[PDB]
Amino acid sequence: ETRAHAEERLLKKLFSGYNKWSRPVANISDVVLVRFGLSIAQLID
Amino acid sequence: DTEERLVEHLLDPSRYNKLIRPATNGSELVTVQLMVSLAQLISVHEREQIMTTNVWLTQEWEDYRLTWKPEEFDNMKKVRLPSKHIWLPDVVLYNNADGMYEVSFYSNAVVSYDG
Repeated sequence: ETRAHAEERLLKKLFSGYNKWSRPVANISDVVLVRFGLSIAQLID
Repeated sequence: DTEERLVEHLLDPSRYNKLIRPATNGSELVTVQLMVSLAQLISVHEREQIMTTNVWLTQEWEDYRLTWKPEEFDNMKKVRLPSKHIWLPDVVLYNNADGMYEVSFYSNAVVSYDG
């Protein structure tokens, strides 16, 4: 009933049959969207 | 979905191996077509006799154990794969200094149904 135990169960069920290189998309014709941004920490040189 | 099953069918360690290179009909040579593309000559440290270049080298080769029936898999043509898992013919400089030999990024590779 502890929170970490349920989180571990989530992490256990989530990685059951998941692959990495498989581009995750519903239909082959469908695309993905990558929102992209930068932040300048410091300008070294 | 079908892409994942395709990858699991091709990238089977029990069925596909990485350390051996493909060859048929009495160890026939596997033609490897490579060509270079110069991005920009970034510097020439003439004092140390070192030339620093940005290079895109393209490599093509035929491989037969990677084929699959394209009709069954929703008529897919090309699939992306990681480089660290499929075999690859090593191509690296000799007159290279700095100790660095291999490429930096190890990109994904395109694979067609022909092989």
